Amino acid sequence: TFKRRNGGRNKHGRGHVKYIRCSNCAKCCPKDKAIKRFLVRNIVEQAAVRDVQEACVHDGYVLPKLYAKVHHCVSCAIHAHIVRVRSRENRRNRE
Amino acid sequence: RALSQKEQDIQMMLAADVHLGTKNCDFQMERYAYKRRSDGIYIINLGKTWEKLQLAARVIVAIENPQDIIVQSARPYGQRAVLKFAQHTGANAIAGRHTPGTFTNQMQTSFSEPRLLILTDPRTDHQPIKESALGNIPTIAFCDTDSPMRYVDIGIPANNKGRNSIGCLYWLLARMVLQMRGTILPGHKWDVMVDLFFYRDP
Amino acid sequence: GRRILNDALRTMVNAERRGKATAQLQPISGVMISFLNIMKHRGYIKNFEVFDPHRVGKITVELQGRIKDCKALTYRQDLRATEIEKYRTRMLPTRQWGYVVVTTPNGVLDHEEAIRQNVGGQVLGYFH
Amino acid sequence: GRVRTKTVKKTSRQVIEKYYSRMTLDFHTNKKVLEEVSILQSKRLRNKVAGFTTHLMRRIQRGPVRGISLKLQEEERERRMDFVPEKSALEVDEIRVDKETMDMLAFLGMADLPGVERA
Amino acid sequence: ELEKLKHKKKRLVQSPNSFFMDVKCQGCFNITTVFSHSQTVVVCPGCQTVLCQPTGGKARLTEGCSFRRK
Amino acid sequence: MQNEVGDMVDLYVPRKCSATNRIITAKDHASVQINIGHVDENGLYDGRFTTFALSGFVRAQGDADGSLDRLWQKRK
Amino acid sequence: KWVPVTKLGRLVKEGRFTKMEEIYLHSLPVKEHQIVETLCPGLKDEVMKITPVQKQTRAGQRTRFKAFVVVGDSNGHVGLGVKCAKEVATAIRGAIILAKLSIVPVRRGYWGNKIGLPHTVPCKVTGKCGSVTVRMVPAPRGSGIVAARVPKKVLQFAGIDDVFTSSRGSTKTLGNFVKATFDCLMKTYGFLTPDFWRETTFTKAPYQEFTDIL
RNA sequence: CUCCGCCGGCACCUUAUGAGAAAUCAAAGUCUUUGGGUUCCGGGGGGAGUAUGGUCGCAAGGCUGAAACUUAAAGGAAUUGA
Ligand SMILES: [Mg+2]
Ligand SMILES: [Mg+2]
Ligand SMILES: [Mg+2]
Ligand SMILES: [Mg+2]
Ligand SMILES: [Mg+2]
Ligand SMILES: [Mg+2]
Ligand SMILES: [Mg+2]
Ligand SMILES: [Zn+2]
Repeated sequence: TFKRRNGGRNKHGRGHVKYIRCSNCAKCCPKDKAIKRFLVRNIVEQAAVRDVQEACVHDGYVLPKLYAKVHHCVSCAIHAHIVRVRSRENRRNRE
Repeated sequence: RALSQKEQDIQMMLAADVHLGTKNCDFQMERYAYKRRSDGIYIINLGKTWEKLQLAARVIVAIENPQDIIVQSARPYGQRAVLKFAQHTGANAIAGRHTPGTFTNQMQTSFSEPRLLILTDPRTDHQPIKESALGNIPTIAFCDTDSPMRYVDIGIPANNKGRNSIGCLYWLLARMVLQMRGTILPGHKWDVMVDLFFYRDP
Repeated sequence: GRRILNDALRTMVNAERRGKATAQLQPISGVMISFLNIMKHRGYIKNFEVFDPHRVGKITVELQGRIKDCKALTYRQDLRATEIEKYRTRMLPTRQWGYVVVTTPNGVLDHEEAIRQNVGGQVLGYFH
Repeated sequence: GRVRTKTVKKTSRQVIEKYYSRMTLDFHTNKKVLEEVSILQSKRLRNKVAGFTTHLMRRIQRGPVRGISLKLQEEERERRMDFVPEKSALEVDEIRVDKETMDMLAFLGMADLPGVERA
Repeated sequence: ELEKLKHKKKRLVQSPNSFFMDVKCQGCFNITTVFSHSQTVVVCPGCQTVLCQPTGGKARLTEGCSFRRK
Repeated sequence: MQNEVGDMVDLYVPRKCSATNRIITAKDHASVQINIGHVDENGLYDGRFTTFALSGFVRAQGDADGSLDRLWQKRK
Repeated sequence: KWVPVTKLGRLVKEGRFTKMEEIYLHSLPVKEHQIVETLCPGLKDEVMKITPVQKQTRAGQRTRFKAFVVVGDSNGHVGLGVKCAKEVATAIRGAIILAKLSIVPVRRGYWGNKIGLPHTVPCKVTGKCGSVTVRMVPAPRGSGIVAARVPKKVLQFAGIDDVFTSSRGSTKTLGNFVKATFDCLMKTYGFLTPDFWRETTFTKAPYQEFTDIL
């Protein structure tokens, strides 16, 4: 049986897509198949923002954010709850 | 001279924003759109709306026992319409949710064998449409320019998504039914006002 | 990649099965027109028109709603006046109606006129 | 867990429908009234049905409610549902349209139509 | 009719979309016959002005050069 | 259809769809038969109507509306 | 008794319907079996197969019996009913009532010459259910029914006398074999033959003739 | 950048009037109502891509490719349970 119509990856009109290394285990997974998330997270969470905001010398200092684009293989993404097993019908939902 | 009945209906339907469609057009509803504006919304040929209203009226009037007609609206704006339409023409209104099995389940207490079925909108009243195809029931529907036309025989093209349009269309169907039945004599004097058909928001 | 009288007849079956009233055949020929004449004379299509812009041609056919299936026997076999019977048993729904079209040195004609005029030929198609 | 089951809830509504006038908002008098109109097989069933009817009356006296059909409010929601204004708010005098609307009206031959003008 | 929107070869009777036009510059009011999809840089014999430009579609006329379909 | 001795041996010659000429079978429950009434003069209705039959094929394509529209435009 | 629950049932109880062909002409859904049992006096039923089906559960396997019942007067009406129940007798009873509800007309024809009473199928006809396809071809008179036991019983209840049958697929699946045969019979009336070319003169539907009574 | 249209691509969404054992498929449709043209290729599971002969390769190996014997199922899709 064929689980998905796209074969589990986003490849049409190509023959080959370069792979990437999983951020957790370093497994080689093609770029169009890996689970890619762009995380824009703060330098410190809100319980500890103010005791740094009061220790800023400059007025108007904005604490940077860290930006990282994290790839996961299917196994690590499933195990880390980034993606979940869905039902047959809700598998088709790309939203 | 004065205005003919067709001209007066055109005036009223144009006042009730019946002519004003939606952004999209179903291809089977394309035989009724006149043109599309820079807004993106289509304008409906009201002359063809009136012609279909005549055809629908002549189909409705030929029913020897009006209690064999079921009128129906799943939307909240079409309750008060389909009730008064049923009360002046003598048909059977059912407003709100439709109970699946009303037309195909004989052992249901809510079970009817309608000779005709009228629908505010093919999109929201899709359950009675599907149930009709199992009971040889012809159907008349008010179809916007995005209405699916599967299993609908007579479609009146109109904006069915507005408060004044639904009321004025049902008022105007009722008027022709009464005229052809002869209860309204020749001469436009009919005393029931179109404000009866718009719904009331508590 | 073209061998017409298959595209024409199959376009007609598809159009008739969808209930269309007009069908358009892009590449025409005398063979197609001669076939369509048999169709009309036996009653299965309405009148049709040749539109010549210049080229191979073009025709539009008026469908009467009474044809059920019309197809070609490509690989046109050689067909003598004695094995007409067995082709029509293999290919027609009954002994009562349906026609097999054969090209013969006496023109293109149906199998019954072929029996009467006692000529064989090569099979082109059928319709019923 | 004090969820009332089907029998109590059904009987509560169905006794609200039959006698709205003779019930009231006190539990105890409602107990007595419910003892004077229906045949129940336990005191606990009566106390439970009367308890569910008393706050059903509190919310009825508050506003509207589901399936129970009270007569004094089904006609009052009809007496004002066949309600008419002084004259019809849909008027054909000032009905302004945009280019393509008079374009279609010229298509039909009703190019001159009393009360139509551009935006 | 909506054939004018259809493809050049998919009409009931096939027809071209191009035209020959009578073009007129400013410094020499003679009239030159040129083809809507030129493919060549063309100069009028008298005035020696560059007259149109080859593109991927219809040729681009130069500044202030009237033309008439004909 | 007809026996060779003149007799008619079929039972129940079926109706045919007025748009596509397909047969409306006994078990085709998506077909309908419309009777549209004739308005003549004062009163504007007597028991005079013209009848059109539509099979489940047409009704399921959606083309019932266009077909009915075009079949009502016949003048008498 | 009956006390019918449908307009057709009422009209049949008052006796304003004599055969089933005025219900066939209008494609009406027949929802009560008594409508058949009045309009068809001599309808014969027969059980063709009883099949046990099972569903697996934690406690064990729950068995149910499915019955296949062909009914028909041998004069051009057949019906097929299938019913699953916990007990063979009630499965059979439900299968009879469903088979009566499913009664369909079958048109008969002549192989070569229109002498006498019609004996074969009019023309080549096919039917499919699942993987099973059944073909029925006109046969000369007196040639018998060349078919396996299942389609032979179905055709016998149809009143067809001579026919050449061919089949393909898993005919050992009796369910699909019998339903393919029934489906083949039911579409003998859906083929457009030149004797059906005559334009139709429509008749008022039974809901519309008997308007005043209802 | 916005709107409309026509060719040509990679695809996608909704739907049977279709097909299919189904999963599914707008081509896997236009098939017992079976025929547009053409090339390759299958015939229960194993034995076995094995033995042997030929051929190509430095080699690893590639292509071509059996038989004896054995066996009543192996297998596909879907359902209910565990
Ligand atoms: Mg798996
Ligand atoms: Mg490419
Ligand atoms: Mg690769
Ligand atoms: Mg494109
Ligand atoms: Mg074999
Ligand atoms: Mg083998
Ligand atoms: Mg499996
Ligand atoms: Zn990983």
